[PDB]
Amino acid sequence: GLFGAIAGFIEGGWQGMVDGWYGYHHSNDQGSGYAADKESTQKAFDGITNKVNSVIEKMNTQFEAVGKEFSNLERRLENLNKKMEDGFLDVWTYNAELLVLMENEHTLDFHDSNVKNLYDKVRMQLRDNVKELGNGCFEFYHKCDDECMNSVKNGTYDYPKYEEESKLNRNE
Amino acid sequence: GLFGAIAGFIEGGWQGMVDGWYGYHHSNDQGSGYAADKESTQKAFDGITNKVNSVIEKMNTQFEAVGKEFSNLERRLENLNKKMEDGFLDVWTYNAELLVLMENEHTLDFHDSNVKNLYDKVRMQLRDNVKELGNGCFEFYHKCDDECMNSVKNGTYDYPKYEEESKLNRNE
Amino acid sequence: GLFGAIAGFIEGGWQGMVDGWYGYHHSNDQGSGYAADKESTQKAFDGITNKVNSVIEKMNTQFEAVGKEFSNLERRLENLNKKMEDGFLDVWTYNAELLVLMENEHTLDFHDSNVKNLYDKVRMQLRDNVKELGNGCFEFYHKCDDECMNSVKNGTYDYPKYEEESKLNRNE
Amino acid sequence: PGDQICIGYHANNSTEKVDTILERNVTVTHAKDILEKTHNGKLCKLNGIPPLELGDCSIAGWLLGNPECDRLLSVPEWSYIMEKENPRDGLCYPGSFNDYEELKHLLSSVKHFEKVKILPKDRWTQHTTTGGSRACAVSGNPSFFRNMVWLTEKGSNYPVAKGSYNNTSGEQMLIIWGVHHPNDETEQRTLYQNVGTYVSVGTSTLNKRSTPEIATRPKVNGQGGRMEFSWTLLDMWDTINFESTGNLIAPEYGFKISKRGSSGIMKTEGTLENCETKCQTPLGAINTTLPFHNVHPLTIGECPKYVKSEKLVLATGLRNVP
Amino acid sequence: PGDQICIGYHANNSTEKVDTILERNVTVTHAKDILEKTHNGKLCKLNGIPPLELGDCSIAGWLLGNPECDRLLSVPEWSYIMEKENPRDGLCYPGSFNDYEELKHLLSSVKHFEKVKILPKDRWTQHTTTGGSRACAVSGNPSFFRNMVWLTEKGSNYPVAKGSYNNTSGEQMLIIWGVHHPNDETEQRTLYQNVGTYVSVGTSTLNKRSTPEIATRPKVNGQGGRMEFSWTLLDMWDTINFESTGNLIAPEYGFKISKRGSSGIMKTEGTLENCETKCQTPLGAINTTLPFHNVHPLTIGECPKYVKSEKLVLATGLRNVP
Amino acid sequence: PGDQICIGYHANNSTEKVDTILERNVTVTHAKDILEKTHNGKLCKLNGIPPLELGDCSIAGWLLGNPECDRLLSVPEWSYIMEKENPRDGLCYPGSFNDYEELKHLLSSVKHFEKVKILPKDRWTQHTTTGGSRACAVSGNPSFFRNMVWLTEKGSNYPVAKGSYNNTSGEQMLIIWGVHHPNDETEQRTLYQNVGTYVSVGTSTLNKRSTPEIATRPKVNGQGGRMEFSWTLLDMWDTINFESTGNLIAPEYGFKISKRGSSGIMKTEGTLENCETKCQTPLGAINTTLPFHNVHPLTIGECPKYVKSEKLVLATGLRNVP
Ligand SMILES: *[C@@H]1O[C@H](CO)[C@@H](O)[C@H](O)[C@H]1NC(C)=O
Ligand SMILES: *[C@@H]1O[C@H](CO)[C@@H](O)[C@H](O)[C@H]1NC(C)=O
Ligand SMILES: *[C@@H]1O[C@H](CO)[C@@H](O)[C@H](O)[C@H]1NC(C)=O
Repeated sequence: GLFGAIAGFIEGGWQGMVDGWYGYHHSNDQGSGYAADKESTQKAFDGITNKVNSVIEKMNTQFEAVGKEFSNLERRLENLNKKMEDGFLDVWTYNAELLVLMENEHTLDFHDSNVKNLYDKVRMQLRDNVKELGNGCFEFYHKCDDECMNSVKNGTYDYPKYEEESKLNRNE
Repeated sequence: GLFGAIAGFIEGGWQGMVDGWYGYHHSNDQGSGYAADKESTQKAFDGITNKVNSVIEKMNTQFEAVGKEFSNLERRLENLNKKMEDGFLDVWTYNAELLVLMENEHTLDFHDSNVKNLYDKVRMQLRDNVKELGNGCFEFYHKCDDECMNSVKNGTYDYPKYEEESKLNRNE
Repeated sequence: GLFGAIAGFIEGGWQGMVDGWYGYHHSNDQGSGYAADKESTQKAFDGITNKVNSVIEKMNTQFEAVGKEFSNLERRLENLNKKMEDGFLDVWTYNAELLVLMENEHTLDFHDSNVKNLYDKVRMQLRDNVKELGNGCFEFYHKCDDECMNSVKNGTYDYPKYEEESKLNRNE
Repeated sequence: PGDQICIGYHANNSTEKVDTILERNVTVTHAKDILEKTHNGKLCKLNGIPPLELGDCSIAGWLLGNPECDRLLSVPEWSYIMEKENPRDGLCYPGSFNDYEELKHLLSSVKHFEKVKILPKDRWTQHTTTGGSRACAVSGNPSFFRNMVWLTEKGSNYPVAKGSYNNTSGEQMLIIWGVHHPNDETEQRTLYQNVGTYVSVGTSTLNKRSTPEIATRPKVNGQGGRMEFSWTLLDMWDTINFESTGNLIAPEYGFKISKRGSSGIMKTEGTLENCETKCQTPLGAINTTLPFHNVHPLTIGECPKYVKSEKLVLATGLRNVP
Repeated sequence: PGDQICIGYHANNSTEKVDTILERNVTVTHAKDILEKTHNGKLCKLNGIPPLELGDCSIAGWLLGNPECDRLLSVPEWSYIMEKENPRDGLCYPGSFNDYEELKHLLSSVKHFEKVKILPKDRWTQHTTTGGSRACAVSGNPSFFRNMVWLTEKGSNYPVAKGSYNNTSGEQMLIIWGVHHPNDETEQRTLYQNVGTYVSVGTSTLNKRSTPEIATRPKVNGQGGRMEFSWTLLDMWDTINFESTGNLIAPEYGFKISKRGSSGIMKTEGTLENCETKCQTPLGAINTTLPFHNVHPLTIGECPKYVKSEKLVLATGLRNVP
Repeated sequence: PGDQICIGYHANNSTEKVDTILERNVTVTHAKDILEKTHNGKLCKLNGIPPLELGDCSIAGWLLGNPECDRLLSVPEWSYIMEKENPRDGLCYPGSFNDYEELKHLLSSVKHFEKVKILPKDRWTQHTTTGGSRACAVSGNPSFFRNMVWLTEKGSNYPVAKGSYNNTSGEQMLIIWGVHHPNDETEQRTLYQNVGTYVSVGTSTLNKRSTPEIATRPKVNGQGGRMEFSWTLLDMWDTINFESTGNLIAPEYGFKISKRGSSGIMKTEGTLENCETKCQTPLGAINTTLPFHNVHPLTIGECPKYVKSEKLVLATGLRNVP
């Protein structure tokens, strides 16, 4: 896309995941499964359900009667009215359409940045303790069980703890 | 620019490249030269093409006729019409101007993203097999003929293959 | 924000900084302190300043007078008028309401980019002579005194200068 | 070996296709539509207060009381006016109506509207008031607008006829009068006797003296004559003054009127059903928070902005990829 | 040694500049401009079907039939009207025209059109049919609007001018008449005999009456009198009855006429060339697709949104750096 | 130890908040508001040239010469007009004013302008030029519109009154007349002697003949009568010719006129002060550069865009964080 994450270095989506838009994927010695991220899948929905609640609520309604009200000797007037209505039609039509697009290119790229910003959240915590496969995954230079993963996730990974076990398998 | 690539960590642009918007320059034991990336340069041109169409096609024309038809005893109408035409010109004028300005800020950055994506798409495929010069180039920790260079441009680099030969040269 | 920096991996900002927007903070043997980046601060200033001048300058005002003008046997015109003055109010209101919401977003992100693009302009020069702390700081593998930092700020840092000296502190 | 941890995004079996500046037909996971394009097919009350319903009648034939209209509902308050494109029953006896559209604009919506006798048909002891016409026939026999009196000669004398009203009804009163333009001089004589006749009407604001215009015209409803109806708003406590020596189609009733602000007439061939709405269209009512719509241009009420657009689909989720 | 590969962008010898929210005078590799600003200095046919060119006459002068306008090109169909700012030849006999503007509008565009004879000049046996004036001079010899009949007295006697017409010409018909406003009491007497004359006109929907208002006036065109003109559209099958005791300026001709949708009048000095166009301006026709333009406000057809704007330049390429 | 180098962004004690498409209530460092919302309460001149304050008068009161308006400042050039909603000093003698609205408009903005007598009061030597009235009486004694000569009978004879003038004031002239509409016959006779009178006015573009209409009306300001005023604009080098056998309320003065363009009337009660502005409103002027405002809709001048908006805050700094 525009942040390269979605439909980019991460080739595709995970049907399996159902509890969110952004998530993780583990393949340690205790099988495999999916798990979305609360803190970032809620920041999303909030500012996206504050995007629709922005384009919708900022509109001014104002009570109006749109109708004829002109004789056959007031055809100049009718016409004037028509130029006006036509006028506001072309304006709102244009604006609305380009709003939809503009706000969609953004919405979509927003989702990208949201992901790419999470991948990095994790990458920048691990560093050399992992092989940056280059596809959204990280390979561990040490066995990482369930209690560990859930500390990479919740954002509390202990680097030093594994620093010395890992600089082993890395070199060789 | 906004993504750091264009006129950023890649100081300038190759007048040499003549076959696309964003491509590569290599230098191996076999020689040197340019060669743009078929995909990216096409994914972009499609976009931009689509962008100018959205801003043109989405406009409703209708069919009007502006003109007098206001006796010297209908000045107030003359005025309503003026206030009307003058109110719309303003709207359409300010809308065009700002459309451009916005659509322009975004186009240039699209090109930025596009470049940085290519850079990232290559980088992440090479890894510790190369020296990241930080000027928009990678220095190889192994020998890369042409059938090799291609593998990079084409997205099929075999890191595993040159993994061992490289970690060798890399250490010393 | 959208570029993961401001309010992202650089949790907070610096009260201690007072001479520009984004800047540094060196912490060696000879003291410690803040130094905002005059370069990337005077470019964004020019940015924003030139932004607010676009939304102000491009507003073509013209010249008009509003008012009654209509009798009691002209209720209709009086109304058309209203259907218009109102019609344009609804437009100008909506446009400006959003125009802000957008410009505000693109502006806060512009900042986030400007911080990110600086943090990378530095990282990519330093490479493995330093230790990416994933907090906004790097830890030098060597002694980096004052006059050193200065060759970094103007972006002429000599990577070869501290390569071995630090490639030693790295491999233990 | 070598354990792994991966980063990815949701996906599903969706087909919601949104558009963007750069790319069309993008499949995404979820999307909202902000283009209201669905109505309910029922013409409904507007803010609870219903439309005056005119059936096959026209405002004019209604106020004057064209017999075919006596079966209309007599609401004392409405919010807009329903009316067919080209009603059948208006000026049964042919003619015209001055500043007619303004009146229609005045009457488009009222807070209060009540018909009231002010110049009783039997007051004209000096004239014949039982005069009808075949163009205004009722069950075979000649008749006339149930709300006007058609003052004519009696005993071959049309004495100068006066009539007045001090507006003491608690609110402004719409009053209508008309003058008759006959086809020929022998018709003037037969109905009025005198000639060089005048119709004079007066208030503290209005002052007209109309002079009947006799002339030949194409029979319309078998009538060469024409009735030129005019109107006014007689303020409270203000008196109105009729005087004529011929050709005066005076009124019997006035209409007390109150306005909360005006609305508009909606052309349609349909009928009121028992439903509510903030926004009515010739095709149906609208109930929506959406900003835009394409239901129909001729709206009444508070309505979303009308556009010449087919679909407007915001994207809520992300890009759906296999 | 050390093999390298590098990633970078296009660049060229491009001066093209664009502005952005944040930056100005920015050079880019290439760009698209969406602001149309070039016409073609030619007044052209519209959507295929030509305009109408009164040249140096007005719609008044044209219709009435000012002698100076007999040489024009009869166009059964058109899509707009070309008329100088202040035509020289209009109402040769000085006066006014009622609902003139409203009329001009009606005519701006017509699916069909064709002058027809309705009330032959010599059918007026009761009165003369060859009166004229010096201000409609046809080479030293006095005359009149080629389509109008200045009915005058015959034998110190002005009968009752009765004239009708059934509109069977297969479609609506523009019809015109007027009333002479003489300079003094005596003149009225000279030309029409009877004083206190009137001019009545009637169709199924129209009833109008004019009455000469005698005032003293500057000799515009060496004439002190004035002729107030009035018009109507007589429906298919409806009839129009004239009836006057004096001052009635009759029609000899009507105009069959069909509409397909309004248009407009363009005040130009130039003439028509052999070309086509979807959108037209005083300066010349436009052939474009861009959203906007800035040639001339007064526009006619399918045109881009006029804007008070100098340049609209979209940056397609990328930032062009050495 | 290990020397470090951290990177970060500016922050401060700012509470200023801005809104984004995704996040509401967001503190920033520096913000520029663009919604002008403060006036000054002082109705200043405009572009350097003052208004035209009228006070408790109506524009009708002004032009004619209602003695209650003698005190007004006769500025020859002005940019707009101030005038209460419901003035008291308008028509002392009840009546009406034709094309009043269009008129009020003409005289909204004027380049040049000057009151210049054209038909002297003492030129009426055959008539009485002092028959004023009570409702328009100065300090008890009956009086009349200072520029409006009330022609009445003298010598129990009212001979045709004539009035002619050639426009040679370099520019156009706004001349104003009126006819009288008496309550009963015995009033007409008492004043004009003749009966079945008339009032004719004439130029190259004008031509009215008013026949005084009589009727019975509620006494307004102690008068059953009414004066119906018309007006015209005499083109350069033209001639306006009156002619009246009675009822005419002739004009004594005329108004040279030149327009650069048009403005409009302001419904204020306040009074002009020694200031300046390019944008005036009922509630005050505006010295702002911002592109919008929410002051008052009824603005005059070169102005921001009036929006139904409370706040329009642009973020210029960066998200401020602890
Ligand atoms: C797609 O999946 C949803 C549940 O997530 C299900 O309700 C729907 O029927 C599916 N669509 C089809 C047509 O397979
Ligand atoms: C009309 O009635 C009210 C109350 O009876 C009275 O004050 C007013 O003067 C009356 N008008 C006339 C014409 O008598
Ligand atoms: C209009 O423009 C098109 C190309 O945009 C051109 O082919 C055509 O000739 C033009 N039409 C005319 C009649 O000049």
